[PDB]
Amino acid sequence: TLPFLKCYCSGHCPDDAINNTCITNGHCFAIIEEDDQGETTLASGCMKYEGSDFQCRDTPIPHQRRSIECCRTNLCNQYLQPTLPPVVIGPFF
Amino acid sequence: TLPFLKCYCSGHCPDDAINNTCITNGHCFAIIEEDDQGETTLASGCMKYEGSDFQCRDTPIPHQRRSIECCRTNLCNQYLQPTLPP
Amino acid sequence: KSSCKRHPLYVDFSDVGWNDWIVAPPGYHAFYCHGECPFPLADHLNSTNHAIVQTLVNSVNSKIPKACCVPTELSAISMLYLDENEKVVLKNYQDMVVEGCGCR
Amino acid sequence: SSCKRHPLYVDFSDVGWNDWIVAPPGYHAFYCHGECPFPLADHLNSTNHAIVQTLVNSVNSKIPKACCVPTELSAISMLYLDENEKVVLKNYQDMVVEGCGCR
Repeated sequence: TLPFLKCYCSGHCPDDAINNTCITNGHCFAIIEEDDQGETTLASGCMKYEGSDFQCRDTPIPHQRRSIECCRTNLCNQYLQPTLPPVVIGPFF
Repeated sequence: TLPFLKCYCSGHCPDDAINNTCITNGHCFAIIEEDDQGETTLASGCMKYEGSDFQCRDTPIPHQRRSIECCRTNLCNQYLQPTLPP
Repeated sequence: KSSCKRHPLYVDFSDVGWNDWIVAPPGYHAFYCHGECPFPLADHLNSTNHAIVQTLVNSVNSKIPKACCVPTELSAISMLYLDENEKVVLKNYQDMVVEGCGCR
Repeated sequence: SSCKRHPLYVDFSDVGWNDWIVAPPGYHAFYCHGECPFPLADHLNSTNHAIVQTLVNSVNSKIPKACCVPTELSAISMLYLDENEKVVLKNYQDMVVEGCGCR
């Protein structure tokens, strides 16, 4: 199905993106994450509809802390303000 | 087109090789190549017909000396023994 | 250094924490592809003209990467998952399982 | 950086195919390279499998990330000499990278 959705992008822009927007048939997203140095960063873009359940949902405990949020109305990812998961204490998980 | 040719293999065998043989619609091959410590190894197997001309023809000066040879008769690459470029 | 082939991978939905939105199945064999794409590329690696050409360029010019071991044939699996509305639906998910690999 | 297509011109003299291929002298092949991060954006054309494998990698790094490879290719014609030394015209599939994705 044809892309009907316009999103902001940042960090995950396609190489032909105009003004930091992209189009899609799935969802707009925003993600907050630590890099491998432990510095926090913010990105956004477009996510195709196939496989979006897996990506918008995510796993709760990847190597690096992150939180991705998704929406489906034009440019909606400008209102997404995701939050780093709380930190776990203890020498285990 | 279907595989119709049977070749010997070594180093480049498929996991399901039968007594170290493979089948193909292209060519049997054998290659000799020298590492950077000067030592040499021999390998052989099956090359699919599509793209085979790029592979069977012998480029000059790779990052190393190697010589590859190809043939199209049954187990023919048992007879091949390439020699390094002078 | 071992060559491009398929490898076992079982994805357990409870272990990745998707057991709250996927009612069935509990997990599946997804497999994965990994391994070297050497020169020459042997018959069973199902290369493309391009991957073959680029394996040659690689060895003159190492700044050009080698071709990559990826899935060349995938198949589907059905799942039972949740609705926004709290309602289980059933959908066939394409390209979920690796059936074959190749250097591309 | 992330998966995308890059320029790559293959000159047939540089590979020494200069004496079996009569034309062209070379061509733009392009190539694919770059990261397949989480999440995979729309323009990376990923499969469900690769989306799933990305997520597993983030949890178990013994499992590779997806790989940036050509997801669309096109053909080119070449004139060339054969075994029987015949100067034949042949069209060659999958020669040029039209687009890249994470698979």
